[PDB]
Amino acid sequence: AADDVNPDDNKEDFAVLCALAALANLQTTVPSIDTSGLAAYDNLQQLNLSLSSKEWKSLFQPPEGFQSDPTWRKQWPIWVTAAAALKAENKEAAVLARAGLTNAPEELRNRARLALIPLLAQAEQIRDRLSEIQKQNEDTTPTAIAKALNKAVYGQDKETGAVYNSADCFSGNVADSTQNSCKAGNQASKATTVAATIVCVCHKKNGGNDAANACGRLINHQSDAGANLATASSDFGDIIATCAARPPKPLTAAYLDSALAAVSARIRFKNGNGYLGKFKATGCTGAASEGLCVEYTALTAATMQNFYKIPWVKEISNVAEALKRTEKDAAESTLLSTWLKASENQGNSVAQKLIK
Ligand SMILES: *[C@@H]1O[C@H](CO)[C@@H](O[C@@H]2O[C@H](CO)[C@@H](O[C@@H]3O[C@H](CO[C@H]4O[C@H](CO)[C@@H](O)[C@H](O)[C@@H]4O)[C@@H](O)[C@H](O[C@H]4O[C@H](CO)[C@@H](O)[C@H](O)[C@@H]4O[C@H]4O[C@H](CO)[C@@H](O)[C@H](O)[C@@H]4O)[C@@H]3O)[C@H](O)[C@H]2NC(C)=O)[C@H](O)[C@H]1NC(C)=O
Ligand SMILES: *[C@H]1O[C@H](CO)[C@@H](O)[C@H](O)[C@H]1O
Repeated sequence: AADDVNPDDNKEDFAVLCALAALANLQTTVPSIDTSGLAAYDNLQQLNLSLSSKEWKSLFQPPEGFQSDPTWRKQWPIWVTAAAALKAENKEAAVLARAGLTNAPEELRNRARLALIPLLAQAEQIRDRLSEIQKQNEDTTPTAIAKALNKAVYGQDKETGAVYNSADCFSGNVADSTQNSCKAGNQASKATTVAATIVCVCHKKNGGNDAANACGRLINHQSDAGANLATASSDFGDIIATCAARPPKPLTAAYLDSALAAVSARIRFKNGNGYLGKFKATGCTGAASEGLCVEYTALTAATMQNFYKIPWVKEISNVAEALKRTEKDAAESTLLSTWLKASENQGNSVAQKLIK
């Protein structure tokens, strides 16, 4: 009976699946876009406006004659924000004091503003890139990642409180038979979550002839999954009780990518299908003489791309791609914000040069 599904026969598959199931109800930090440079640029805009003429200040859509000017259309929101911030009690005085322009003569105020022209031109592109980064990664959040991962593991699009529920773990709930429930990738795809995969790879069917403890001898199968997974929830609770995996914190794209690669390296192809978990004959029925597995119907090495279209695989891939971008953009934003704060310091120094 060595070719039958015996206890611990799916033990190593289960280790990988436990690592994936630990992505549920995840509370992770994400790489932060350092946007402190945006405030430094706003401070530079406020200095510039503070040093501007009464005619220019009185302007605060652009006025008639500049409504279609592309620079005014671009800058208007930035200028408006600077003007609004400067209206705050004592704000302008602080701006001018930080720049050494308190009670500055009119000639100095003018020369200082003009000296900011190339400074602001240099900072504009840096600030615009930082703002673009902020917008591009604004949906890479702990909440959105947790929801996507809970969709992957439990089929429940929620940030927390995700739990096993066959109605969500199997697409449209369990099928008429275990064999049909434990299929993914085909038209009638059912095992579309990590939890459904664990059920299919580890469950103890009722009726005898089961493969209890296939995923580990320390599982206490106190009940069973019923006939044709009708009561898989109780049995899943016992299986998952043995899993204590913890992903690295913060969660990284490299970790997720390696987890998915590991699964892909364990799927085995036979008779025109792919299988995760031990398969002997007929189907992934839960019977020890047939299989305790997911059948990736019609999956082949040449169609492996279709594995990555299975909902749980796609959800985790989406999270990994998003984190991949945000990791790089976060590292970029750190330098952009440092340069902008440096530009602010430079602008606060021009008065001392012009005076001397
Ligand atoms: C720091 O704060 C200062 C204010 O103290 C602010 O300066 C102002 O910047 C804007 C945007 O660059 C300047 O807008 C230009 O305005 C002139 C007309 O100037 C008159 O009217 C304004 C408004 O009343 C007065 O402030 C000014 O003193 C004058 O009386 C326009 O002619 C400019 O248009 C050119 O650039 C546009 C950019 O898109 C083009 O679309 C436009 O067609 C013009 O270029 C085109 O034609 C050119 C030939 O004329 C040609 O050379 C080009 O290649 C192209 O074909 C522009 O709208 C405004 O004048 C500035 N005001 C002062 C007092 O300096 C700074 O913007 C602010 N710094 C930052 C970083 O925000
Ligand atoms: C299922 O059938 C196999 C032989 O094909 C046997 O080893 C098992 O004991 C039975 O449950």
